[PDB]
Amino acid sequence: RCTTFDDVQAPNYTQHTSSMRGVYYPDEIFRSDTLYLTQDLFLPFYSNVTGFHTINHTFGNPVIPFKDGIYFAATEKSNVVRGWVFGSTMNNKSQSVIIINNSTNVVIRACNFELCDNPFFAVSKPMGTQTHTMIFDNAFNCTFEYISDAFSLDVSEKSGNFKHLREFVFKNKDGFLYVYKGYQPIDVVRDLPSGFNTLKPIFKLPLGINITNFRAILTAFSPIWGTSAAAYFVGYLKPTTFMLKYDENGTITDAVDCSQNPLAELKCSVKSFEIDKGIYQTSNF
Amino acid sequence: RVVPSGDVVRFPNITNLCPFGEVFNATKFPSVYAWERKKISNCVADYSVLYNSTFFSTFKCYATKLNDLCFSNVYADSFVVKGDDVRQIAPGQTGVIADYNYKLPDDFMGCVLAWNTRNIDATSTGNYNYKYRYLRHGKLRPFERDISNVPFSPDGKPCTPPALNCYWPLNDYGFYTTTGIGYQPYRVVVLSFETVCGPKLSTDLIKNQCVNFNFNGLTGTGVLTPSSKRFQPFQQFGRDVSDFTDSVRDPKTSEILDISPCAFGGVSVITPGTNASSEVAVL
Amino acid sequence: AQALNTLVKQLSSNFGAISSVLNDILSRLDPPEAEVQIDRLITGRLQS
Ligand SMILES: *[C@@H]1O[C@H](CO)[C@@H](O[C@@H]2O[C@H](CO)[C@@H](O[C@@H]3O[C@H](CO)[C@@H](O)[C@H](O)[C@@H]3O)[C@H](O)[C@H]2NC(C)=O)[C@H](O)[C@H]1NC(C)=O
Ligand SMILES: *[C@@H]1O[C@H](CO)[C@@H](O)[C@H](O)[C@H]1NC(C)=O
Ligand SMILES: *[C@@H]1O[C@H](CO)[C@@H](O)[C@H](O)[C@H]1NC(C)=O
Repeated sequence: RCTTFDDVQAPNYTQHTSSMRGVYYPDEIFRSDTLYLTQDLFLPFYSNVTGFHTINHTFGNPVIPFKDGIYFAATEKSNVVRGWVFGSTMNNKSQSVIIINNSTNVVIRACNFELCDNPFFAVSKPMGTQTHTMIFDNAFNCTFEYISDAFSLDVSEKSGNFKHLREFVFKNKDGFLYVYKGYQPIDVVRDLPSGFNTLKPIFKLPLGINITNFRAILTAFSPIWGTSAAAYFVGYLKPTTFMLKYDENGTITDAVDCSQNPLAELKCSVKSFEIDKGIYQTSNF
Repeated sequence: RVVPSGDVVRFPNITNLCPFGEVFNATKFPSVYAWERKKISNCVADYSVLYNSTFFSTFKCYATKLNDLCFSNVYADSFVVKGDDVRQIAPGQTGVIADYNYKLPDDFMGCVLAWNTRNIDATSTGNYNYKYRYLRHGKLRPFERDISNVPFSPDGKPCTPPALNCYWPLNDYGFYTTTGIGYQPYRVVVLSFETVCGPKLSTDLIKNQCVNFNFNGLTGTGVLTPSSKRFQPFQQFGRDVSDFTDSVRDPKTSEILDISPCAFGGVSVITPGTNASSEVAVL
Repeated sequence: AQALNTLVKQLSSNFGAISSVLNDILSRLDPPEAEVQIDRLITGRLQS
């Protein structure tokens, strides 16, 4: 049922420098003892991002631009951002995709949904279970439906520091939406932790919709619905050149963007982290 | 050169040549922007039934691309185009079918199968009830469907029909019986190529020999033996410090293998002279 | 090291063919689509 809230505020806009975010395995190629240079749709280093502090009245999910693909991050204590509407018009007017994790399954469909003006998870706050997926009411002219394998996530309101960091990357290619998953344990007071974390392929999704906007479905919390504490971001994937240092097991252990600063544009020419002292010809201007 | 000895055909579990009524048996095809999706999965298919029907007449693949099949699911896509828009059903090639109605993937490429429907799907006033997108605020990416049954804003501003100077997203084709071939309705099945495999059998792992091999996404000749490489579960195969694959996770039984090439090299001849002798020894 | 790797990386040059792979051009394309792009990659690699 398409319902609204009592108050929807704007986030705190707290700025942060994303240090080492967005890295994933592009391919299925194993390589080892190697150092590989590529461009793909990557989140760049040192990127200025904004902190969407969703706290108890603030509810940030308007039309947000996707345009090729996005990076997502979320330090989570209450596991709030667990859904995403993808599409163009964000109304019951074009074909859209509702990807939700409804605490039991990952439910993905590709239809012309009766899209509400408020994408939320109608979840009871003192216990953390979802009453209804109040994002659509029904669907029309579908092309896809899937339910994942079953597990359970505690999504009630929690206090303290953020214990869960989930890393998500969404991309449009050949019909196949590719959604990749990253995770680490954290103990987080403010905007984001610095550090390195990869992503791995999980989903290959022939959804077939014109993917030009996204509305990240949040989780509503009220025992008139509200929310609770979650720090989550929006980043943009750009066709930038990365180095991909592989260890002996084939784990991506480090990466270097070429387009940050003239130090790291030099690294992509030398193909190393170690660069001797001197002058090196790099590409023309 | 060492001439190889053996065949290595390794695949996950095998089904038969399945019948596909979505390929050659469907009678009415809907519009192209709302193109009907039916798929093909888990069948060793040749799509000889594209040729083998009395419902089609063109028989062309975009036709050596018919056997272009050892990959994921094929989508037999059902729609009626016009003769001037037969040309735009292509990987890329952004015309009024490809840019806004029906864009095709480009890893592998299937078959576009049209049929003469001058007498059934047309009329002498133009069977205008079939329509197509010609201009939309946003281009399709490959393998997408557009079911916007909506009066359209031609520039992104609130100008929707039935307001003045506000355009519809749908032109008429002009399916006339009184015109030539360029304006005829053509029932088109496209096999969108984006799990089936054409040459899909199962043979023995002829290890430690110069063999041939055909895998899930890997062909070639060489030497096969188990490997110790720490493959990730999301990693199909390995490559060397160069850029040809020398290690593979087995498509049938997941055993991590090595692929060395077959042995080869040069030949010398060591002779002491024809005046000296007539025997030689080769290196 | 350089003169081997430059000789290595010019294997992967398309030279106007649809790919730098002589067996895709062999197997995937038409036999008229093949010999057009076989004859490109040889003359490319020969003078490389
Ligand atoms: C790639 O991953 C493998 C795991 O599959 C790593 O092998 C394991 O690495 C650990 C840590 O180096 C080894 O543990 C060590 O054991 C010795 C022996 O008692 C001990 O003295 C050390 O304090 C440490 O606990 C483990 O033995 C080793 N596995 C085997 C079978 O030897 C490998 O290190 C990874 N590759 C790289 C480059 O790190
Ligand atoms: C990031 O952009 C915001 C604009 O809202 C700006 O206020 C902030 O200073 C920028 N960050 C840095 C480190 O300059
Ligand atoms: C063959 O070798 C002998 C060695 O002394 C030499 O005398 C002879 O002339 C040679 N044969 C010819 C045809 O020159």
